[PDB]
Amino acid sequence: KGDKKVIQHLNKILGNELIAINQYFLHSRMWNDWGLKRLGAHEYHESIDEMKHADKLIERILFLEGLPNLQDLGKLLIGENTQEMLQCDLNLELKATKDLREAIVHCEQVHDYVSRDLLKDILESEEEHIDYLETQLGLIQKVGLENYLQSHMHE
Amino acid sequence: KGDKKVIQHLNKILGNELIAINQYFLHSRMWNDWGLKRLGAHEYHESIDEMKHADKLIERILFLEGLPNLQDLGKLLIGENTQEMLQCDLNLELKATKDLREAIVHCEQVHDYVSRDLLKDILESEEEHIDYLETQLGLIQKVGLENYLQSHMHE
Amino acid sequence: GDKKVIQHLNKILGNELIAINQYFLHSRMWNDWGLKRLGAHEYHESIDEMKHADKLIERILFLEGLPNLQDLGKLLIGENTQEMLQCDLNLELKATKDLREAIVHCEQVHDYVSRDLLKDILESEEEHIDYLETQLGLIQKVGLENYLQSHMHE
Amino acid sequence: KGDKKVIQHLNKILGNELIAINQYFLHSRMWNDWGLKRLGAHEYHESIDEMKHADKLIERILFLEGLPNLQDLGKLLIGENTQEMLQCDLNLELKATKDLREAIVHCEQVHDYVSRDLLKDILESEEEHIDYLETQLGLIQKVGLENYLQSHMHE
Amino acid sequence: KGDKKVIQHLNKILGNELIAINQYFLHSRMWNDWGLKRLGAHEYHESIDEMKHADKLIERILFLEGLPNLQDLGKLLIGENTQEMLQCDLNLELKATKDLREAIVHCEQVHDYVSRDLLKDILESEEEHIDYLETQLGLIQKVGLENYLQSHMHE
Amino acid sequence: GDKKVIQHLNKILGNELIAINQYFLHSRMWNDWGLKRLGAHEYHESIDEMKHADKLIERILFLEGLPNLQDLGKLLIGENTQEMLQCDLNLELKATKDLREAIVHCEQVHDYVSRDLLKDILESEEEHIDYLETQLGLIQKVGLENYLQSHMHE
Amino acid sequence: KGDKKVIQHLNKILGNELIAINQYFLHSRMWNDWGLKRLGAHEYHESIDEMKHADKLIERILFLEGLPNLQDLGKLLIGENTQEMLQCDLNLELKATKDLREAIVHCEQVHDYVSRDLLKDILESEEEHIDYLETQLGLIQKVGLENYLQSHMHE
Ligand code: HEM
Ligand code: HEM
Ligand code: HEM
Ligand SMILES: [Fe+2]
Ligand SMILES: [Fe+2]
Ligand SMILES: [Fe+2]
Ligand SMILES: [Fe+2]
Ligand SMILES: [Fe+2]
Ligand SMILES: [Fe+2]
Ligand SMILES: [Fe+2]
Ligand SMILES: [Fe+2]
Ligand SMILES: [Fe+2]
Ligand SMILES: [Fe+2]
Ligand SMILES: [Fe+2]
Ligand SMILES: [Fe+2]
Ligand SMILES: [Fe+2]
Ligand SMILES: [Fe+2]
Ligand SMILES: [Fe+2]
Ligand SMILES: [Fe+2]
Ligand SMILES: [Fe+2]
Ligand SMILES: [Fe+2]
Ligand SMILES: [Fe+2]
Ligand SMILES: [Fe+2]
Ligand SMILES: [Fe+2]
Ligand SMILES: [Fe+2]
Ligand SMILES: [Fe+2]
Ligand SMILES: [Fe+2]
Ligand SMILES: [Fe+2]
Ligand SMILES: [Fe+2]
Ligand SMILES: [Fe+2]
Ligand SMILES: [Fe+2]
Ligand SMILES: [Fe+2]
Ligand SMILES: [Fe+2]
Ligand SMILES: [K+]
Repeated sequence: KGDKKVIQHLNKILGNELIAINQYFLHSRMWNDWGLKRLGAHEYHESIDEMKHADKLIERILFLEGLPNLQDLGKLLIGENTQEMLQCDLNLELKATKDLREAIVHCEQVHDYVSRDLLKDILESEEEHIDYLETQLGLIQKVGLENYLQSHMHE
Repeated sequence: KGDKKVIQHLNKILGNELIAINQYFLHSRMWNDWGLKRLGAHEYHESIDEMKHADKLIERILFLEGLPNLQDLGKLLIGENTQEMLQCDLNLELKATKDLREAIVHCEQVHDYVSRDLLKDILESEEEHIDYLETQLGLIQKVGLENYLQSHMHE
Repeated sequence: GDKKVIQHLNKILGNELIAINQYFLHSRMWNDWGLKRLGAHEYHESIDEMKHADKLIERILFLEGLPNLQDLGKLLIGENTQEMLQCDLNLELKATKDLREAIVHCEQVHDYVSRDLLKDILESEEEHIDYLETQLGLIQKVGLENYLQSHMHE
Repeated sequence: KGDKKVIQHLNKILGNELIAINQYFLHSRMWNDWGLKRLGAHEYHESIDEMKHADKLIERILFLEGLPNLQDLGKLLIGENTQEMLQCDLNLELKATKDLREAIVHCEQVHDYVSRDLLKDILESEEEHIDYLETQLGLIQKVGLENYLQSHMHE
Repeated sequence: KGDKKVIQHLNKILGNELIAINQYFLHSRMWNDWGLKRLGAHEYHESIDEMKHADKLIERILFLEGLPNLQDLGKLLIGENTQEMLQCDLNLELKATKDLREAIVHCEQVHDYVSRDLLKDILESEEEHIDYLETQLGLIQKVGLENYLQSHMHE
Repeated sequence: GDKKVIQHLNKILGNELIAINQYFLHSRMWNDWGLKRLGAHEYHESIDEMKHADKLIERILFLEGLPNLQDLGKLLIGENTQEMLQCDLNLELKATKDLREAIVHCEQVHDYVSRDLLKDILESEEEHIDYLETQLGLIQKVGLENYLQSHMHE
Repeated sequence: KGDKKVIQHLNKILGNELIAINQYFLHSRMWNDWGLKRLGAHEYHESIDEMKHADKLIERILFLEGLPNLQDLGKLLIGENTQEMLQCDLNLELKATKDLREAIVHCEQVHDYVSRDLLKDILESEEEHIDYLETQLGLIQKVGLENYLQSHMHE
């Protein structure tokens, strides 16, 4: 039996994963639909990463005797072109990261160091997502948008 | 976009790494030159470890949007014989480790748990290095210097 | 070892030290920017100079000198790809100039084994210079954006 | 032995092979030098094709008890940028093809059907070179000079 | 950008390579045509050697920002029988080797050590060519002409 | 072939021939004492010099001179391992000095291929010198008995 | 402690091995230099065999507590053409064989049966050398000098 405020945080984090999963899945398919297959494939793997984050959160919530909340789906940020799509993912990650850090503070406070550890490993992974996303946005500026999309057409 | 003092702490640690890379590479080659090829190889391994520490710090700094400092090289503690060389390496590692604990404190205070994780990984490895060095100096007292060196002539 | 040979060899060593750190930082800068093929090529240049330094350090010790790894000259760090290449080029041209003077001096005291070491390093520095001048040249011919594009993925 | 006029024709064709060898090898090496390595390698291949054409003409001429002329080297057409280099190669090929068709007419007239066959193989291969070259000058127009060159940087 | 006088020397060494390629290639095929195929294969290999020296010289000239001269072809020294053919190659190598020594001296004088090194490699191979050729001429004296040729009929 | 270059090559060859016998005797002296690792290493030095000799012999003949395997100068034979190592070191320092002078002469008459050969030999002699000095330094640092002990078994 | 006179016999045999090693090495390289490579390969094998005999004599002498003499080198018999070379080698082997028989008597006389055995093996090998050398001299008479040298040009 875990602490109630930590379980609530785990659920908040899980809520954030549920959004990211659907948002990235849809963006991946949007990119695939437009023949930008490489963007589509990379986004798809981002989506699978969030699905695994979720899975670990769900196991942890149950082990601590909480109820995993898969019912509440927050606001998807869907873009209409590849540059908005990248910025929408990036805004979602920055929000996920704020929430991860407050959850980690809470775990530390009540000595739930195993939850803390799970949260730190997700955070490292969201920081990599941010890195990738900011880099793509930078590349579009350095190589020009048309060139960037050309380079992400074929796998 | 990370904290200014965290970046500065990472640059400090990076500075300690750069020192260790040069001191250890030089010690390693001095040992090879003397035909103490086992001590040379091991010291070469330590040098490569510190090169890999530097790499990871540089990448973290760049990602947090700081400027990695590879320009400032502190004082190399260069020994004149194997007992001095080991003790000089031990002195540098004890100093790197003190700096690493202070950097970790700050990362925790400002919620940069990914930087902290990197620093902890680096601290764990510096503590192995200290173990290696204290062990050697102890072996010199237990088996005698001439035996110690003889046992480290041939790889 | 002629004391002046050792001094030339420590001077080359000091150039190697600057190139190592300059190229390693430039490599990581390009990786950070997502230009991984430039990043990887530059990392490979950094490694070559680490190897030159190693051989310089072995030869100096053999001739009974003290390798200087304490003094680190000025890094030329660029802030965009063209400037980073030009910095790399400017460092190589300086390095190549010292190597030549060191080779003259080795010949004059008959340290022919030091001459051969340094001529091997020089050959590798001319290769580096060729790579650098070629990338500049290619930026002019294909355009900066296309050049960067073709160095994004490995 | 061979008809004297046929041997002269075979030598004129060899003469054209020797220009092309040298012109194509210099251009290959110019392209490599500029880091256009895909162009370089393809032009090197074209050079080698012509070395093999020379080799067969030399063998045939000696078999017909004629004297192969490798002393007279005509005018190399060297360009100073890639569009000029391709146009120079194409001008040379159109010249070579015209000489080939006239050597073949003459072989037919004097019943030297084996030399005709060798000449026809060479002609088929020059026709492939012409196609390669016209196609490249065409792609320059369709994809733009810069994009064309970009796509022939790396092998 | 290399030394004007160095580039002019490299072009003179190139001129010598271009003469040797054609001369040895013709000699090779004359020997093949006569059924002396071992002599023919060996001379072909010498030909290939020279082509490879040419390629090296061309790359270096282009790297020193010079203009390689494949336009001028000096005088082929062509023999009528195996003894004259070997002697003509030998005459040509000795001239080549004299030019090599002069160019090396010049590279040394202006500190182009990488060009000197290229030219020394070529020189070592030309001295191997001279050794080969002198040895054959000696063997023709020791074993008699007819025996020499008989031993070079089949590969 | 230039006559003074040929006489310089024959002089290098005379040094190689001394080195071969001295090193081979030293090797078998060490094997006979049961210091087999020293013996094996000395044997490998001996073979190196046999290969140096072979190479000089071919060059001398190509240049149309007469190789001299008739004159065999003074072997430096030690009586214990320190002294045997020091004799070899004194022979290498002599050899190296003659090498430098021959190389000077080859350069002055433009025999660059002979110079290349001599410079490869020299590089190898300087490696032999580094092995030798290094073993002598190791006797001082680990003790003569320890050093011998670590060179008993292969 | 070996018998002083056996050790002096052993050193005389070793003296002969050292002359043979140098004489055959040089004749081998003279054959290679002349392009007579099969003669040269075989002579080289002979020189190697004498190097092995010298090796075994050295070990024996040192085991018997004697001083091996590698300082004194007797007269090389060097020839100027292939017939002289072989006859020179033959004169050196007959001289070696006479000294070997005398050492074997001495060994037997003082009961050093292991030395006699080492020398017996050496003798059998010198007799094989003699067979090879007289056989080649015979062959020159039967097939002619020029045919003989022709058959020994290529390996
Ligand atoms: C005196 C300065 C240095 C010397 C002498 C030196 C020498 C070397 C050598 C010999 C190697 C292995 C080369 C090989 O693959 O054969 C190496 C590897 C490496 N170095 Fe350095 N180095 C120096 C400085 C640095 C610095 C400043 C960095 C900065 C991060 C660095 C990062 C690396 C990395 C990432 C590797 C590859 C390690 C691996 O094997 O995974 N080195 N260094
Ligand atoms: C008469 C003029 C020439 C003739 C007849 C000729 C003939 C040949 C032939 C038959 C080959 C082998 C082709 C194969 O792969 O089957 C060859 C290869 C080659 N040629 Fe030429 N060649 C000539 C001139 C040149 C010139 C002027 C160059 C200047 C660089 C050159 C450079 C080369 C090179 C680099 C190769 C590849 C050799 C190797 O790597 O094995 N050739 N040549
Ligand atoms: C005391 C005089 C010498 C002794 C005792 C000696 C002994 C030996 C031995 C034991 C070997 C290894 C043979 C085997 O079993 O394969 C060898 C190889 C060889 N020797 Fe000598 N040798 C002597 C002098 C010479 C001389 C004067 C030369 C002239 C160059 C020479 C040239 C060679 C060469 C080229 C090899 C083959 C090395 C290799 O590539 O492995 N040796 N010698
Ligand atoms: Fe996630
Ligand atoms: Fe909380
Ligand atoms: Fe994420
Ligand atoms: Fe990408
Ligand atoms: Fe497509
Ligand atoms: Fe470290
Ligand atoms: Fe702090
Ligand atoms: Fe450390
Ligand atoms: Fe370098
Ligand atoms: Fe100087
Ligand atoms: Fe460089
Ligand atoms: Fe053709
Ligand atoms: Fe006609
Ligand atoms: Fe063609
Ligand atoms: Fe193409
Ligand atoms: Fe590239
Ligand atoms: Fe050549
Ligand atoms: Fe000149
Ligand atoms: Fe040649
Ligand atoms: Fe036949
Ligand atoms: Fe030697
Ligand atoms: Fe001299
Ligand atoms: Fe040596
Ligand atoms: Fe050892
Ligand atoms: Fe034992
Ligand atoms: Fe023998
Ligand atoms: Fe007797
Ligand atoms: Fe024998
Ligand atoms: Fe035979
Ligand atoms: Fe042959
Ligand atoms: K493009």
